[PDB]
Amino acid sequence: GMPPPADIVKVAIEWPGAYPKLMEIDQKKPLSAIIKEVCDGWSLANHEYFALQHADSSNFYITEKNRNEIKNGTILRLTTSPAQNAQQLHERIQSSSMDAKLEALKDLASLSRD
Repeated sequence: GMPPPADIVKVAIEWPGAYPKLMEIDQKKPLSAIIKEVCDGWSLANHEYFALQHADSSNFYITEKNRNEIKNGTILRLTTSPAQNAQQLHERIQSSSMDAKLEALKDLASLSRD
């Protein structure tokens, strides 16, 4: 026999200064992985900042619910998410050094000089 056809849908995505990106939205895949596959097509950094948007009608941002409004041949748009803004209370400055040693430590030794 043969299984039922997949619910995967082809889309065209808008972005400023570029031609529309053709790609396929798999309804089984996470939107975070799909958005990473959008922004990498234009070499755009920090995919966590981004969301998909409907360009043809509604202007609904894509979500785990709103992904079901997408059909084959939907005109979408890439945009930074309304969730991206947050209070600038702290920063992970620990990337500069994990542990500042008092002296440079080593254990290298040899029988004789080179």
